[PDB]
Amino acid sequence: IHWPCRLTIGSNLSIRIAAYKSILQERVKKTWTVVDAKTLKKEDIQKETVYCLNDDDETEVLKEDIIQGFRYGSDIVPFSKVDEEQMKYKSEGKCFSVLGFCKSSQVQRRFFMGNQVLKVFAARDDEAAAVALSSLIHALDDLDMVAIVRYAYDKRANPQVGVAFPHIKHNYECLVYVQLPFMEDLRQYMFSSLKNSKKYAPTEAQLNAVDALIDSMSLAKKDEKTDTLEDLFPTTKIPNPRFQ
Amino acid sequence: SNIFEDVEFCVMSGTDSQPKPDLENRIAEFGGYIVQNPGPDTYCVIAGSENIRVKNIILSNKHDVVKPAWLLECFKTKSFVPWQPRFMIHMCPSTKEHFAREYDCYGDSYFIDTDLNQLKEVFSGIKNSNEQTPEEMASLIADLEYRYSWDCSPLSMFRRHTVYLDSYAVINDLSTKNEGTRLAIKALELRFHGAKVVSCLAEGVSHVIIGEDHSRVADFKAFRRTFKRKFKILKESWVTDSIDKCELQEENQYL
Amino acid sequence: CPGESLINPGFKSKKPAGGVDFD
Amino acid sequence: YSGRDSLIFLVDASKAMFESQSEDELTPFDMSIQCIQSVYISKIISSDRDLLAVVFYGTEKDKNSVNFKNIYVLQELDNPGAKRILELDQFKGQQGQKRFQDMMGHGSDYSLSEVLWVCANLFSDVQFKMSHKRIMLFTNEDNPHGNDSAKASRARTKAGDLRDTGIFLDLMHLKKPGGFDISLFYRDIISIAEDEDLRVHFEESSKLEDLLRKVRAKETRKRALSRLKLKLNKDIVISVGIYNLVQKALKPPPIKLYRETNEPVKTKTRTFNTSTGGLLLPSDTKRSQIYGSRQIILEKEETEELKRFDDPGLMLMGFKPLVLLKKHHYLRPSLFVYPEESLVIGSSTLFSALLIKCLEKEVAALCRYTPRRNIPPYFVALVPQEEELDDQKIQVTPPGFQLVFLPFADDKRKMPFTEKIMATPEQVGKMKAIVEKLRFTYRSDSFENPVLQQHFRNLEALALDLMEPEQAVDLTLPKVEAMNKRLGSLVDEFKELVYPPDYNPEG
DNA sequence: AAACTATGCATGCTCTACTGCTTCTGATCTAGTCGACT
DNA sequence: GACTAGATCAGAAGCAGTAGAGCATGCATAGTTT
Repeated sequence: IHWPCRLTIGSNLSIRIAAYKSILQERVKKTWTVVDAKTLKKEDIQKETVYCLNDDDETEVLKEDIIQGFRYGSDIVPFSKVDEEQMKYKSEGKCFSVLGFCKSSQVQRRFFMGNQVLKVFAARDDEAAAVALSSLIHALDDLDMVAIVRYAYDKRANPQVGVAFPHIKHNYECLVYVQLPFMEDLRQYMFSSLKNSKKYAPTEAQLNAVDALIDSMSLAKKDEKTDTLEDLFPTTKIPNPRFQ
Repeated sequence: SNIFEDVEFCVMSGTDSQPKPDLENRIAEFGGYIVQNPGPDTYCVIAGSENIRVKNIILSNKHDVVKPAWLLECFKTKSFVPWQPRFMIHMCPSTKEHFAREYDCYGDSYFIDTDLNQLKEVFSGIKNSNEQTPEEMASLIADLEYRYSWDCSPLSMFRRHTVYLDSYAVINDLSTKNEGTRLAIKALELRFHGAKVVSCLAEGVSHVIIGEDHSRVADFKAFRRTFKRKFKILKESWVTDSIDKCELQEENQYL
Repeated sequence: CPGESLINPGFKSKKPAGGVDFD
Repeated sequence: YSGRDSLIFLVDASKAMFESQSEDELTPFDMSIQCIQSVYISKIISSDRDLLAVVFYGTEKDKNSVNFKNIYVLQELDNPGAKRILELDQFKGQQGQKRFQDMMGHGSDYSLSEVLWVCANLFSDVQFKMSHKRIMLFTNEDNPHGNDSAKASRARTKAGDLRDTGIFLDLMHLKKPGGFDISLFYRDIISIAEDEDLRVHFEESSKLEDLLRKVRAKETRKRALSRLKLKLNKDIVISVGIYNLVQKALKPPPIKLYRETNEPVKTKTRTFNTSTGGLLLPSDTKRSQIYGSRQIILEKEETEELKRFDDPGLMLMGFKPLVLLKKHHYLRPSLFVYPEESLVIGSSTLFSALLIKCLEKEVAALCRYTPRRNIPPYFVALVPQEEELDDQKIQVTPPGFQLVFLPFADDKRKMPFTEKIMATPEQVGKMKAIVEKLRFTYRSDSFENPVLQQHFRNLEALALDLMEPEQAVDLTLPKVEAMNKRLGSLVDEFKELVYPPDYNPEG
């Protein structure tokens, strides 16, 4: 689905843009349906959820007498849904703002988060927007820098902080947006160093054997005439065996 | 001693000399259902402090908040006392419609009389506003004093008698202030007693007071000739006698 | 072991988030 | 590091701790109470399974198992909660100080040996495994026992015994009218005497600033998602562990409570026949799917068996140049692969050799990945990751492999065809100037999730019955004013050079 | 030519189940003391 | 002998993370009726 928005740099510069989803984990269009074994019909099977208290009678309670609550240490604090909505963090939905620009080195691939990659083009049937986006992409590539941006799908969607970097090809140019981690998501784990270990140090013969293995199991062929790398095992062109 | 009969109450009072457990136990022994959260069945929530929960309830116009004092009074009299804005912090739309009939927007009623304490409570809710200007407030006060035979007050006994003092060497000049000992304090007392003192001699002046300096009598007698209305020259005994007797004295004996 | 978090032993202290600070 | 961390807050109740040097200043006792409250809130938010205690010494009353004199254990080792925070809140102000004096008292003598004995007894009572034992001393008396030397010797002996037991001691020295001097008595009691911590301090310790800095982010101990086998071929196998250095943070799951008494309820789901009313377990029912105007019926077991391809683990396929890997082919957060010598001996050596040679030749190991049983395989790339340290030698990048998922043919979506329009050099130069004006340095921990922070603030306000929730400043919102000031007129020139006179971008 | 409705997509919240790692608790066991006997 | 008390092992519970399904909400897109 084409997603219209405006890339904003400050409060006076705005470029109309359209975003699409390029890479995502595909799922099955249809799901299994529960049926009755004998009659083989979905109309003879009914699923329903009920709530009851922890008492010998197990008396039932309607959904209108059920409240929300949270765990704060060793006790439970009630928090009704209406109060939660009253106190919920509110933001202006459908925002694509440029928080700033940073060198591409500072942003590493291992920190990428989310479950999708967005491709941002200029608005359809729009020449000025196309020129502005091309200028931004070319400037970013020439300076070797990316844009740290704030992205919100809509009012109900939680705000996100991500990185947009240029993508230039011989026929088309655009921006590629990928989510970035928050401070909470990062995990600080300590691992021992293998280089300075006196018990796991490889020997010369072992290194030579590993080098031979790596050379023999190469999955890319280097054509010298064109000085080009050809992929003998392209993974991106393999259909998912699950659906097959 | 079961005044209550199948009535649901929610209590969330915090800092109070009567903490929650005593009120909950009293309600339980009074035949009253107690709940920890409000709902469609509850008909009141009690809270003696302005915590976050009561604010959230206020922002949701679906319930009534009542101060703990209401339940204490209910316990005292052993009877169901009708509600009042005095015992309330917020009203749901239905209660707003109900109280809007026999209770004015403030905390006052037009069906039952009021006493000193009740009027003080009503005035407490009202907040100071500055939509008025000195002269118009004075005029409205004068009209109110005239309307209801309301001119008998002792401290408003000079409401309609503006007085100009001869404490300036040059008339209509604020830079010629004198150092009068008796005159200055006498003018201050006259102003404090309700009289209006104007530093500039305008057409609105009505009475003129001159001290022991008789040299200025001719100047005032000449000025009053041009004025459409002629003021009266009075001596200091007039004001002193009026204050001592608490009632206005005839200017004919003090002209 | 400088920088260790007093509140949570065994975890490196994290500096407060500074957002964006233009050069 | 296995177990729980236990902390004891020893707070002096001497007269000198209740005197304020200046009218507009916080007394040491109030500062200690505030620090304790902040630590309690931080522990509740981050590690709710830890143990905390609060003990006072120098008071008139006493409360302890051994029945010593002038030692009141206000709270024993227990998981933190709102009740303890509320209890401590009644000593924050001046009226709180009067209440504390009435309840316990102040101005009495004391012996540090008894205090340390009570702390050791409190530590011994806990039945859970305790990875860390810690005590903090909030005091402003560098010479607690100057008249008597036997008491000082007993305190020194008790401190040494506690240190041998494995109990850390910290001194959060507070402001003193004269000036704190650690060299007098506390050089020995304190577990570690820093070289810089020998001069006379005229101000409160710098650790109080760290304590008062609230941390509202959950802390998770190191754990391995899976311990799998890397198979170079059918007969060469090593053991590796997988970790998630980056993981999305989610709000704690809500709990369903009863309206009347806030008593938790239990939710049960069941399936019943419409025409019979009987209850059917999840084995009587079959599964269906309508393809080609026909119904296909498969059992649950067969449906589960549809996903069986290969045993869990990683299978080597080859080595690919890193250039062929693409940044925009991101599909899923990456994982970290590290050696695991427990299962197989010799894995570390081969792993190190592979990492070294992959770094040398700039190649990535293409592998087939199956995390759990009955899960379709995926294609992943292990990119070597060297060990990178910061200035202070603290490790910032561990050594190992970065597992990055590779999309299939179904994970890509076709794009609408769009004509390309190239900007002139002048426009690119103006945009370069704007970008340079709006340059800044980026760090992975320079942003916070506003939703989670606001949720934590609201939860704390509700639990502690605060007047109003604390508002969290959002650092992800663009600084419009600063950007406008910095850019200056460049925006107008760019708009004039790129947009026609009548464009109206907003419309 | 305009309004209503079928169809689909993107995202947040929730029940439900399943797999794996870590920690706690019930159950299976040797040293010290008193006592019985011969 | 018996008791009591120390120390060792193995199973269950808690928790984290993933996958599947459903619901609700919002929005966009295209076909049918008048």
